[PDB]
Amino acid sequence: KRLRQVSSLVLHIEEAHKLPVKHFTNPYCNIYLNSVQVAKTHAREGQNPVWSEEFVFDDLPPDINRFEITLSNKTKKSKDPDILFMRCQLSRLQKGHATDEWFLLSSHIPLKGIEPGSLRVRARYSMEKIMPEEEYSEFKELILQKELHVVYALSHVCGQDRTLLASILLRIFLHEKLESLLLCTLNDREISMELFRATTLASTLMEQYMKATATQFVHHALKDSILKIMESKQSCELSPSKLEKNEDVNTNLTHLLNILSELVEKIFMASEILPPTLRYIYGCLQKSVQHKWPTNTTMRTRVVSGFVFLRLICPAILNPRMFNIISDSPSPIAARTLILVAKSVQNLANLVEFGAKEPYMEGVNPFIKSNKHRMIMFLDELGNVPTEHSRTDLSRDLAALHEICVAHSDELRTLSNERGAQQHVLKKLLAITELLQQKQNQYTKTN
Repeated sequence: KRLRQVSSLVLHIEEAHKLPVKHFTNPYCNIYLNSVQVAKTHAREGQNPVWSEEFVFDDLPPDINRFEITLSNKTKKSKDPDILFMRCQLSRLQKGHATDEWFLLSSHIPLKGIEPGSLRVRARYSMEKIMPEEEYSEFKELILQKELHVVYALSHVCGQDRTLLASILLRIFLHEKLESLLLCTLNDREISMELFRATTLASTLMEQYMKATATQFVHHALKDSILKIMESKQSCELSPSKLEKNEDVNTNLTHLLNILSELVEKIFMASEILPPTLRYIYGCLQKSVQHKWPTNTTMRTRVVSGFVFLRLICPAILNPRMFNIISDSPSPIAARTLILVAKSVQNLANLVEFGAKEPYMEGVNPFIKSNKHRMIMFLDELGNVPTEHSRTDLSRDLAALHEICVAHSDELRTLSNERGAQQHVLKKLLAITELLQQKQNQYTKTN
């Protein structure tokens, strides 16, 4: 077919400085593409507000030549007034480079000697050139190769592009139903050179994959339990320094044990909702750990609970707002009980009982001790699994990956000149990358 031309504008509204006090008490921003409003920020405090809000405008129509920002005042005395504004032509934005500048503000109204102030905006105006998908065929075949040599090299060359490369690679392997090959091989290599407590490519791939595949396991296991804790008024406090007097610490500990027992049972039963691919990846984690440490017979449960509980379940109990569990913030009593439940679930997932560092928590130890074997059995059965699939814009993501190859070509060249089994494929990757660039030039030359 023909070349795809995709325009995008990312805007970061950071803060404003010395807004006129005579007109601003709760300033907020209106964002326009040309003169058409497309978004707005929240209302912030005072004359020097800080927003730090990001806006992504993908697939810009070809007639967008600028973005404008208008600063209004959120008030109830009248309709919100349009006070100040700036404008920025897209022609001043270097394509692909993220700019960071303060803009002197203009006015919709006479200011009569009052200084307008400034507005700090970060802006990235990008242009993607995407060939038809068939042109990336050989490129795609080299990436989906079974030993992932190109994947290894791309992780080594991307220092700060950890999250972007992971996002693009994850969507590509998901599109090709090969997310198991990607995640299992990288997790196995990660265990082979040691765990997982470092922010590696394997950890952020598992984090992105689990945020996309385990959302309804978390809901089915935690929503009902946390809802009951949200409307509750019975305390679970055990620290004698935080106990308002006339409180029986034994009723509080009894209530905590009833909460933990019902929630732990709910987690064990909601396990059936986990998708089989994620469970298969958990079993591969267990096999890789068993290969490396056949003597650490406890490690096979440690490696799984670190993802299921330490990274997924326990932070969802602590911060249930960021997981679409509950929109309303917890009560101070509900927050305290949630923290106590999370600490207990964490220690149970680690197969350890509270110690002399938390002497007030020893009342949960009998519950933890009697459930440790249930937790071991729960995790071993988790990985006990030996079109409706999630797709993406394949050509777009392949084009984005090729751009990363082009920008890191010389460091990938250093990589191809090292001894190992990855040598030939990295040489092919370089040849394919230059060929794709030559052909992108041909599409651009013929309009």
